[PDB]
Amino acid sequence: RNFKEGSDIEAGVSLYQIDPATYQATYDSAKGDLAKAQAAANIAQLTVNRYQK
Amino acid sequence: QTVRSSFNNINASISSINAYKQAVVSAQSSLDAMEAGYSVGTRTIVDVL
Repeated sequence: RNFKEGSDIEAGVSLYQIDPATYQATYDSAKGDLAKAQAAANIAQLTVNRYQK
Repeated sequence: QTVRSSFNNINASISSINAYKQAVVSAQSSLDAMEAGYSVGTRTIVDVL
């Protein structure tokens, strides 16, 4: 729990931090793919730039 | 014969240059094709060589 029970809480405020294991892990998932996704476009743009010249 | 011998030669000779002269042009950009492709490094330098 992030809070003192009965207390006054702001909106969008973290209250209970829940195990983000499968999640932080999961978050890693798209991360590499993002890392890998961008990787492809990297070359592609790397190519396009060349072809441009 | 000799009259017709070389008179052909020169003309065919003419055709020669026109081919290679183009052909030079062929290699010419061909070189250029390389350098840019190497300049951008899309390709090796060896090719340019």
